[PDB]
Amino acid sequence: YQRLRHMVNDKFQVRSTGPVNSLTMQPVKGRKRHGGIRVGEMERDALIGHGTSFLLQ
Amino acid sequence: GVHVSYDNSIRDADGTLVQFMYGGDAIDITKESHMTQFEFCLDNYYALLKKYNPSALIEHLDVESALKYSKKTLKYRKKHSKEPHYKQSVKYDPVLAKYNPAKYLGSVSENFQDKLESFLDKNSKGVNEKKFRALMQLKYMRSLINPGEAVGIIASQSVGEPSTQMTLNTFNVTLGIPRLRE
Amino acid sequence: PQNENARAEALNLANTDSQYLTPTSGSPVRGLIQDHISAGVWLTSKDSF
Amino acid sequence: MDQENERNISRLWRAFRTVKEMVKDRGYFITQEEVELPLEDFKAKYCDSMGRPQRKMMSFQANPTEESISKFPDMGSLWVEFCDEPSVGVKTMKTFVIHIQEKNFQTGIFVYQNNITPSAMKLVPSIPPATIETFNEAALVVNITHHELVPKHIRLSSDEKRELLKRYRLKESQLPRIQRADPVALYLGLKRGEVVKIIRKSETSGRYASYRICM
Amino acid sequence: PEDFQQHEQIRRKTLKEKAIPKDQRATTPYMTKYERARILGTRALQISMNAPVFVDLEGETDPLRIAMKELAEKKIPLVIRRYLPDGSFEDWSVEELIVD
Repeated sequence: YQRLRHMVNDKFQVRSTGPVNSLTMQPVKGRKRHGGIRVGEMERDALIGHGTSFLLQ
Repeated sequence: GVHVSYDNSIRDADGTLVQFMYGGDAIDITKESHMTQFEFCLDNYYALLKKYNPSALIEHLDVESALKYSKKTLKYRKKHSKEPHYKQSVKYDPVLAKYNPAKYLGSVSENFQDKLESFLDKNSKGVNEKKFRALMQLKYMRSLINPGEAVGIIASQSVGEPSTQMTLNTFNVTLGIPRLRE
Repeated sequence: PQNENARAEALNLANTDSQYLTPTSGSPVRGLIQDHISAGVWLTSKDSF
Repeated sequence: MDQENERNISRLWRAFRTVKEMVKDRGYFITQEEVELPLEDFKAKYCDSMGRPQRKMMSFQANPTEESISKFPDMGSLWVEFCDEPSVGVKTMKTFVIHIQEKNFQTGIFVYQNNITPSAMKLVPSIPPATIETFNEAALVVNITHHELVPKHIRLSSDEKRELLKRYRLKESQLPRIQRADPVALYLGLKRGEVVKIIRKSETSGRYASYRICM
Repeated sequence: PEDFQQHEQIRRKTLKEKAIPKDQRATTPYMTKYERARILGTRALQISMNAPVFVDLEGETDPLRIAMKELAEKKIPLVIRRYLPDGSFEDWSVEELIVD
């Protein structure tokens, strides 16, 4: 057997609140900047497809 | 913004109508799976009955008006079934155009009406036919699309998701995604 | 999610129990996968006592 | 002896059946024996003793049925006119404008052969109450409403156009639109604002009544 | 006070023309799975802000589970207002809607 080099250390992150951006007041990007998770364009369409207007809100 | 409205029409968010009924019959796709599984629904009559509980249900919805108009259209549509589609007479429109499917019992798409009546006559089987009509016609009424359903997103996701499966080579005419983009 | 309007939607509209049938063709998308298939052929067998 | 004249007649025999089917579909009085006129009977009536097709006896006049007057009160007469001259000239177009307006028709159908001079296409909206509709007789060869993909279109009276809009709570502009020059709207002679009803044969439901407005 | 007397009276009269009376209302007699999710969302959000509860919360500590018991006993005092696409609306109380 063989052990591969790439491992799962720098993969997880959690944010309750924290830093923002100065222009948008949205959560900052960043793995080590303690930054937010992106709800992208396709996830906006997935939250309309459930008809969940408050989860989108 | 294409969604089901409360009058069952399919409209856009500004208000413009797109369809008058979802798919012609106003049935949710995720509820129609045992719709025409009549022998399954006949074996499980007593369990399906108390699910679709008709006891505290007949006081709230019309029972006779759609069933009378359906038998008038079903009698009129067999007599002129031999004719082509342009010589069809238009005295009786479909019953779904006339009665709200969610308010009138028996206002049913004509394709479910044929298959149900084809089932009852080709099968001689303590359950009547008259209470197997009323169960399956109630099962139609409880399988409808709900108003406010995002059918425009669901349709686009029902083409955009299995198009990702559709990306390979020849197993002439344009195929797959380059045909679908046209 | 962070209020009771959004808890009620994720438990009643977007939960995994209401996503049993897919909206594409009404087929089920949830079920057991590899060892559970190959254990039901052993457990529901006729030698199983 | 029958290599082109057999088919120049048959491309006018079929083009004549469609107009009688088109006028009967618009709710005028065209009987079934007039519709189903065989090809040997078309030559015994509209072809002369030499055998050529003449487009003078072919022109005719139709009137509404009793069913159409009660549903459509302002439906008047109809003159259907063919033309011998292939390149249609403004001399013959000014006759047909006046022949409608002298005899006081409501609708006039001018079936031509190759083209109209665009100097004479300006006289198409010329009468203000009446309408002039032009058809190329190469386009009338096959009745397109008999096609299996073209569903049954029924134009509505303003009574159930009003019942439609009350029920769905619509404006006229919130319906699906059919064009002014759609080949089935030109068939039925639809004016702007008129609502046609389509009975679609759906894959999932069977008969399904849809609607569409002309703008 | 001259403009507001008329600007109110236009507004309450426009709002009366869009109200559909109880004998003329034409939508479904059922609670349409989004009405059910918002009623339990809005009622639980009221219960957690000290609204009077009309059911014995038998050691239940979850606001969302309290409203799920008030819905079973037909005790929620809310009203669904169902907007038809021209802005007109039907008012259905929660007690008279059939619950799926």
